[PDB]
Amino acid sequence: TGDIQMTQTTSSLSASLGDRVSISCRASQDINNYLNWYQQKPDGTVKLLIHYTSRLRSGVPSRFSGSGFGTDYSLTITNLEQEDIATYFCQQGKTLPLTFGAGTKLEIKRTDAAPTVSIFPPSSEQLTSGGASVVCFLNNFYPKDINVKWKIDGSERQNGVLNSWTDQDSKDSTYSMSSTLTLTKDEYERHNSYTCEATHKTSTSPIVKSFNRNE
Amino acid sequence: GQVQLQQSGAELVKPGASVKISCKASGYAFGSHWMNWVKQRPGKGLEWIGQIYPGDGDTNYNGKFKGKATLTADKSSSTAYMQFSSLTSEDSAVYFCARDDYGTRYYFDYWGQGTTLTVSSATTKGPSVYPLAPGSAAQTNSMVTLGCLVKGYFPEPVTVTWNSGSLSSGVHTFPAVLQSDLYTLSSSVTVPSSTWPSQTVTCNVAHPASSTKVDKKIVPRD
Amino acid sequence: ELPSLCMLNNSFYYMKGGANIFLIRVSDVSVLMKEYDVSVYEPEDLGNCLNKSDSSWAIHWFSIALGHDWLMDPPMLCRNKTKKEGSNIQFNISKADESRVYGKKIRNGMRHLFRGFYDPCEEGKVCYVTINQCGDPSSFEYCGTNYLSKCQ
Ligand SMILES: *[C@@H]1O[C@H](CO)[C@@H](O[C@@H]2O[C@H](CO)[C@@H](O[C@@H]3O[C@H](CO[C@H]4O[C@H](CO[C@H]5O[C@H](CO)[C@@H](O)[C@H](O)[C@@H]5O[C@H]5O[C@H](CO)[C@@H](O)[C@H](O)[C@@H]5O)[C@@H](O)[C@H](O[C@H]5O[C@H](CO)[C@@H](O)[C@H](O)[C@@H]5O)[C@@H]4O)[C@@H](O)[C@H](O[C@H]4O[C@H](CO)[C@@H](O)[C@H](O)[C@@H]4O[C@H]4O[C@H](CO)[C@@H](O)[C@H](O)[C@@H]4O)[C@@H]3O)[C@H](O)[C@H]2NC(C)=O)[C@H](O)[C@H]1NC(C)=O
Ligand SMILES: *[C@@H]1O[C@H](CO)[C@@H](O)[C@H](O)[C@H]1NC(C)=O
Ligand SMILES: *[C@@H]1O[C@H](CO)[C@@H](O)[C@H](O)[C@H]1NC(C)=O
Ligand SMILES: *[C@@H]1O[C@H](CO)[C@@H](O)[C@H](O)[C@H]1NC(C)=O
Repeated sequence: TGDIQMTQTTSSLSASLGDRVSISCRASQDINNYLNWYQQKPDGTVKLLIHYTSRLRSGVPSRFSGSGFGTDYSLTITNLEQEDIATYFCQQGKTLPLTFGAGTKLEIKRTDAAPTVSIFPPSSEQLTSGGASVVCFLNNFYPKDINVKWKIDGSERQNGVLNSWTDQDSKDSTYSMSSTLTLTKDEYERHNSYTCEATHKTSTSPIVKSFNRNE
Repeated sequence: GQVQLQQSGAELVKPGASVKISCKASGYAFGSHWMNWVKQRPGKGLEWIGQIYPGDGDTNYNGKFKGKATLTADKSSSTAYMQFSSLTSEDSAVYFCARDDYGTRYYFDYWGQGTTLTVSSATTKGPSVYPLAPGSAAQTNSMVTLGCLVKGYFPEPVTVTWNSGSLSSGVHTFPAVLQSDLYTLSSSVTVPSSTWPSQTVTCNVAHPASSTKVDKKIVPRD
Repeated sequence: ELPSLCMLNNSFYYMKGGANIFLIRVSDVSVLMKEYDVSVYEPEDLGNCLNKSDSSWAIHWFSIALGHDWLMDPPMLCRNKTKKEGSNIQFNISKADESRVYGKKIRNGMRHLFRGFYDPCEEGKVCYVTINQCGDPSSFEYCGTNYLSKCQ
C-alpha cells in the first residue's frame, strides 16, 4: 500500500501561560500506537518528547502527555510554560517510509505591548559605498500584527523597503521588527526628512520617528 | 559520556554538483544503532530520507530520495555520511542526522544540530558592517538603542554579537533578507543611557564562508 | 546432538545444542519492551525469535526444562529475528509481584540444570534470564573461543 500520511490539521495555536492545549495528529492508516512526538525549539534543536503514544522520555516534564489509538492521536500540554514555545511534530513508527506531520507551532498569548521605535541614519561608512540605509527598529511589541509606513519629505515611500520579523521572544513573549529603507547615496542626498510610522493596536495614533539629513 | 551527534558545517554548492555532509557520533556504540536522516524546508514539515546501520552497512531509503541521496558510514571514525548527486534548488534545506534507540524502535532519540545546504549559482561575498547610531539631534531617554547593519553577503550564515559577547540581554538579531543574490540583516542592542557612549559598544560579525570577522565600534554622531 | 550446559561464572552460562551455542545470562538488565518486541505465547512463536530452525528446538526444550508453562505462565519476550541486533530471548524472573512465584520456579529450574547456579536477583527489583545465540551481534564477543574453551 501507499505511504502513511500524517496530518496535523492545526498549523499554529496560541495560548496563555498556564493554559492547557492539545495538538492533534492523525494518520491515513492504523499505526497501532507507534506514534512519537518531537519538539523543535526556535533555534532548530529537535528533542524526542514521547514515544509509543504516551511514554514520556526521561527529563520531559509531566505536563506533556500523549493519547490516541488507531489513526487519531493527541499531544496535550497542561500548565503551559514560557519554555514550551516551539513547533511540535508527530511521527509514525509503524512502517517504512517513516513519515512526519507538518508541525504545529505554539506561541504564548500575553498582554498588549506597544513597540519601542528607534530610527537610525546611514553611517558615513555606508555612504562611501554608495548606499544609504535608514533603519527603523520596532521592538518588543504584542500582538504581532503591526504596520510600518515610510515617508520621505512627506510622501509615502514603498520602493526600497525591506522588513524582517523576529520569532516570539522566549523571555517576554513579545515580537520585534526591523524595517530598512535603502536608497542610493545620491537619492538620499536629494531628500531631507526620513520618517518611520508604526501603526499598532496599542495606540490609535501612529508612533512617528524621524531623522532629518540636515543634522 | 553523553550522546552527541556533530554535523558538518553549512555548504554552498552550484546546481548540478554533488556534496557530502557528515555526522560524527560519540557516546554510544555506533555500530549498534541506525542513523537516520531527515530533511527540513520551511512549510514542508520533516521528510525522512533514509537510514544506515553502520554495523553491517545496510541501508533503507525513502523512495522519494533514491538516487538523490547515498548514505555511507565509517565505523572506525564513528561517522555517518550523506552524499547528494545532481543538486538542484529543491535540495536547499536543513538536513539532520538522528539515531534510533538500541533495538530499532523507529523513534529518533538523539538528533544532530543540522547542516544547511544552499544550492545556488550566486558567488560567495563577504558582508559590510555598518554602525547604527542615533542621529545627532536625537533625544536621550533612560534606554538607548544601537545597531549594526550587516549588508550584502552570501551565503548564509553570519553570526552577530556585542562587546565580544558581554552584551547579550537586550539584543535583537533579525532574520536576513535576500535580494538580488545578497543577504542583508540588522541587529539592535539596548543599553542604559549612562553606559553609552561613556563605555564603548561594539558589534562583532563573523561570516565563515568568506573568512570574515569584523568588529564595528558604535561611535556617537557629532 | 543432545544439549550440553556449562557455567562460566555467577552470571554467564552456555548451552550447546546441535551445531549452535547459546549465551545464557542472569542479570537485572533488560533491553526488551512488550511495547516493541515479540511476546512468545506458544512454542511455535520461538520461530520469530531465531533465524535458524535447528536452534529452535533447543530453546523449546530449555524452556520446558526450566519449568515454564506455555499455557499458564507469562509469555517470554524476544527480539524479532528480522531486526539487525540479533537474538535475545528473555524470561522475567523478578523477585517482585506478578513474577515472584514464576521467578522462583525458573530459578529452581536453573538449579536443576546447573548445580553451581548463583542467584543474583535482589528482592523488589527486576531480574531476567537472557538468551542470545552465539554469533548474533547480541552475543558480542562472549562466544569467542577464548570464553568457550574455559567452559569446556
Ligand atoms: C519484568 O517484571 C517486572 C516486575 O513485575 C517489571 O517491573 C515492574 O513493572 C511494572 C509495570 O511497568 C511497574 O509498575 C509501574 O511502575 C511505573 C514506574 O514507577 C516508577 O516511576 C514512576 C515515575 O517516575 C517519574 O515521575 C515521578 C513523579 O513526577 C518522579 O519523582 C520520578 O523522578 C520520575 O520522573 C522522571 O521520569 C519522568 C517520566 O519520563 C520525567 O517526566 C521526569 O522528568 C523524570 O525524568 C514513579 O512515580 C514511581 O514511584 C513509585 O515508587 C515510589 C517509591 O520509590 C513511591 O513513592 C510512588 O508512590 C510509586 O509507588 C516509580 O519510581 C509506575 O509509573 C506505574 O504506576 C502507574 O501505573 C499504575 C497501574 O499499573 C497506576 O496505578 C499508577 O497510578 C500509575 O499511573 C500512571 O501511569 C498510567 C499509565 O501506566 C497512567 O494512565 C496514569 O494516569 C498515571 O500517569 C506502575 O507502578 C513496577 O514498578 C516494576 N517493578 C520493578 C521492581 O521494577 C518489568 O517491567 C518487567 N520487564 C519487562 C521487560 O517487561
Ligand atoms: C562473567 O564473565 C563475563 C566475561 O568476562 C563478565 O562480563 C561478567 O561480568 C562475569 N560475571 C561475574 C558475575 O563475574
Ligand atoms: C537473521 O538474518 C538477517 C539477515 O538475513 C539478519 O539481519 C538478522 O539479524 C538475523 N536474525 C537473527 C536472530 O539471527
Ligand atoms: C517481525 O518483523 C517483520 C517485519 O520485518 C514483520 O512482518 C513481522 O510481523 C514481525 N513479527 C512479529 C512477531 O512481530
